[PDB]
Amino acid sequence: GEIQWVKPNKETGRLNINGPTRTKLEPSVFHDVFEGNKEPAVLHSKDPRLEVDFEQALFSKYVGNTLYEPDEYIKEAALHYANQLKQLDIDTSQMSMEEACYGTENLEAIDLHSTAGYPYSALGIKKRDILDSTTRDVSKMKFYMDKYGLDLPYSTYVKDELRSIDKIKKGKSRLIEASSLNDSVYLRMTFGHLYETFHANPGTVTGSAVGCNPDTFWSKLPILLPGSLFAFDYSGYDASLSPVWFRALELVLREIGYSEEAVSLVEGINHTHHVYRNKTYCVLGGMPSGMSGTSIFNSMINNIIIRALLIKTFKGIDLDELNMVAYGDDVLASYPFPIDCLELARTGKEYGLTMTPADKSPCFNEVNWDNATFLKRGFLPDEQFPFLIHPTMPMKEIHESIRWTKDARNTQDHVRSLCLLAWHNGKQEYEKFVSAIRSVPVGKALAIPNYENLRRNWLELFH
RNA sequence: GUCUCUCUCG
RNA sequence: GAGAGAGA
Ligand SMILES: [Zn+2]
Repeated sequence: GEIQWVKPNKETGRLNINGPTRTKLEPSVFHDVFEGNKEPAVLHSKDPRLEVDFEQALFSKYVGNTLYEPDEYIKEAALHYANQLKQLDIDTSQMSMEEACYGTENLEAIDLHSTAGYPYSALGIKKRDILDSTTRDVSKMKFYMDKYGLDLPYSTYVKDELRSIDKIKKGKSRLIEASSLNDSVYLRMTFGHLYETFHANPGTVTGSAVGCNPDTFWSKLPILLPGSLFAFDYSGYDASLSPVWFRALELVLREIGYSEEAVSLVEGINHTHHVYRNKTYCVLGGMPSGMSGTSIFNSMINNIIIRALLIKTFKGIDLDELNMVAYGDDVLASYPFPIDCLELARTGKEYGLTMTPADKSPCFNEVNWDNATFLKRGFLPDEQFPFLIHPTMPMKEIHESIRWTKDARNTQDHVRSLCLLAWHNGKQEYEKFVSAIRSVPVGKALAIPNYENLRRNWLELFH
């Protein structure tokens, strides 16, 4: 992805889009019970902790574009992935506006608390003024679709969240690039049925884990990914995507039967305009972060990428023996023989992709079930039923979370949520966690899940 | 102040 | 109907 131009909003006529510049994050009553280094992300150019120019740090993720047109490898990769999707029998017909707004069994209703985006946000119109759960009204939505149309700019907000000290000094805050309600509705009508298929079928046929619940999904993954594992990290995946990957996605959507009218929406993703503060800017390439379908299309593009990388770097790859699941840029894959990701990464750099080792070291070391991570969780067989796999979240991450709060009124829910993640690390580590929580007065006031009930609730998910 | 999952409360 | 947490 590459910024093509930046203009004042005076010159483009776009409304200003401003988000909060003060963090809601404050130290919690556990701030000194646990160790951690993270602090709230920089939200303002005048943050005293910055050691670089903030806005330049924010937009450095757009590293440029390399390829624009699919080569032979990307074409074969796209066709192989699309052929695989055919068995799912995706409904390529347009989803009704009423389903698209108010939801189906496998597609959540449009959230009425998340932004309506441009221009409704700037004008002061919330979604509750357009959409109504009770009435399932689509009349006003049709009106506003006609009034403001489509290809509206993406509203850019900085995300208020914890970050490591290094990312605070270098201003590497993360951006939400929120699509207008009109484009969301339009994308959900065009692809809502494919979204349903993906949400209902996380696994190695979609090649996607969007919609999975890790508590149950983890036990399927060693069976879905037989053989030798491979995985790696991307640096700035979404923003590094060149236009070739959107051309490749068009190839996939066409081959599984989408109308040219539907396929034509992809160029509106490849080429997007954004408003941040009082400026408009054009981005060519790059996936917007707050678009309807960001995770799914990121995941689909990843399926094309891994296939293309394999057949370009190695001779004799049989793609039918590849198994992979992606959640956006996060990937876990397997193949009958070990795959050298040092070579995959070399090829990836030609495509404009920066790929680093999974274990965060400088060397591409072996990935196996004892060290693999997906969605930030490891894989730990249950000691009693070894076919049941615990998703393990490192206590370090849980420790970072519990030391801060955006509203100490919600301390109980926050601590409970963390306990539901923590117990998978085992009884000893969990009770150590609970003991520390209970070492301060507020901790003695909280209802904390008992390990045995947690484990028994989990086992019952498998019936 | 994006989506997915999970939990909690009327 | 409202709130939170984590992940991407
Ligand atoms: Zn443009």
